[PDB]
Amino acid sequence: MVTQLKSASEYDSALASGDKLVVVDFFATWCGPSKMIAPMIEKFAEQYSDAAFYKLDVDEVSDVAQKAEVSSMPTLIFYKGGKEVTRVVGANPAAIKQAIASNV
Amino acid sequence: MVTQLKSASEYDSALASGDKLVVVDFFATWCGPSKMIAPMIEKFAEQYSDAAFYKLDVDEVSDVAQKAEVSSMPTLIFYKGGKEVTRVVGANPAAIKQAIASNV
Amino acid sequence: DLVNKKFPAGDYKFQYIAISQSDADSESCKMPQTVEWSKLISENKKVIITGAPAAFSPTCTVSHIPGYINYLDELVKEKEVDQVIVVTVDNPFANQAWAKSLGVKDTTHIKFASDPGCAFTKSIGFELAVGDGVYWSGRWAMVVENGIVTYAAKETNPGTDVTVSSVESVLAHL
Amino acid sequence: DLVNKKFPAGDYKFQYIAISQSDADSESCKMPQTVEWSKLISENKKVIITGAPAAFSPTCTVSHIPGYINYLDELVKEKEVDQVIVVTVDNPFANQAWAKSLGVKDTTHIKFASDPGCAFTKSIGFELAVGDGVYWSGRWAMVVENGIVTYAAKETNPGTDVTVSSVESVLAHL
Repeated sequence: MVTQLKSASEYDSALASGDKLVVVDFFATWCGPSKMIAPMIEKFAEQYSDAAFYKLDVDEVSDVAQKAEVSSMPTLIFYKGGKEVTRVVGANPAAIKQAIASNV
Repeated sequence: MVTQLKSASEYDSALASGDKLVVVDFFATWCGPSKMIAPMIEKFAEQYSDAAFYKLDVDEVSDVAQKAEVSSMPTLIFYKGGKEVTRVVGANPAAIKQAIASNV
Repeated sequence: DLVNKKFPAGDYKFQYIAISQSDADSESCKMPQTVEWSKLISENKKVIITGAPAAFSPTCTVSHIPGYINYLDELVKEKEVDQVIVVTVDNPFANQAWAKSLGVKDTTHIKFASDPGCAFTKSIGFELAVGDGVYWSGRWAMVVENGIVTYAAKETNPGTDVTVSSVESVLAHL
Repeated sequence: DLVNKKFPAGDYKFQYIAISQSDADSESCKMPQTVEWSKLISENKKVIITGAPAAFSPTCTVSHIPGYINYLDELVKEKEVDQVIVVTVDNPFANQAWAKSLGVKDTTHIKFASDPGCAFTKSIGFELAVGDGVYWSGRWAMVVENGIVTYAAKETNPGTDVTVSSVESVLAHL
């Protein structure tokens, strides 16, 4: 349900799906909080099917993470028409859930 | 009573005094054990006046410390006729005292 | 000499990793951030910069950087310092671990900066040649007020001396 | 390719700081030592070398070097390894602090080596270009038996991969 973006072109294509809400979980394989939020994000994805959910390894696609100014993981960025509406920093389930609910 | 050697030439001149025992305390200003052994070495110097006592800051005369293969402070090196007889590593009063006594 | 002239930021940048009070209490996953020297100086009216040859080296660890951490609250609250920047050529992860081992809990007003290849530090002539084209930072301090260098000094003998680069010398010119 | 050829030590050297069991119990004042690669390989029949981009970097700290510390007793006692050398371009004080933060208590059979300017690591083509003439080590592993390289492998994608450089891969070639 949460699709890994493995290149810039994948990320660009995902953000270009347009109109509906796009969520991207910026994570790292070495990052404990990343590994904890991950099943949480999967369950939010099953719930809020009106939005498209993605994950991106900041160490695999560092150019996309750096341009998005991701300095901390987890960072979920919320996009509409290819443009950021809001982001939530940290393993903060309730804050992420609220950010989805009011942007879907 | 313990004379600081501030250059290679001073160190060379000290070791060239010849015949009698020359002791050099290799120390560092940031090194707790250095600061603890220091008054101890002064009292050994007053006791064993048949030997010449010196100290050298390994960060001030690093070329002499490196050639003497000082990798730990304190290191006291014991010299006779400009040549090392023995060395004692660490803030070890009894070991230093024994090294002086049997080499003076 | 840099004193009474504009801070020569040029296009020079540094990397640092943030620290917040949430850390050393919770688990965090912070990454390097790139800061343009020009932006740091235009966004911050009062900036202290100090150079250190090597993260975790004993002279720096024992006799130099602790003073800046000890006076940090005073520098910010009493002397209106916006940023204290500790500059090394060390990788930003190593610098961040050094800051935490020294008791830094918050990078809001103090940042441990990586100057990769010693490019910025060489540019102002404050480098330390360590052989075969390798340069570390020398030990130095600088004060920048409204983008103008009011104080700049390098240790002649960084092996032994923390004099003109000490936080105490810096306090005297604030 | 280096495998089945003599270890190309040349005149390359590294710096490391010793750790002994007396430390982390008592106060010690250790300084960098210089080791000629040629002497390390001629004095030691069985040498594992692993390259790490950066002391304290999370991938290295979490997913790579702990394995070598975890297997160290096994490598020495069961597989007759004399030396495990962890190579970075980081200063030797930073490397030593990294080793201690990772639980290294004794450098008799494991040493965290500084390759200044990445000179040795570049020479064997295992470097990581990080921009504007700055090189870190890539992530790699090598086995040297009686001065001959039996195993040599570099990560293609050091950002994500600890595969051919892992202690597990090394164990498979001992």
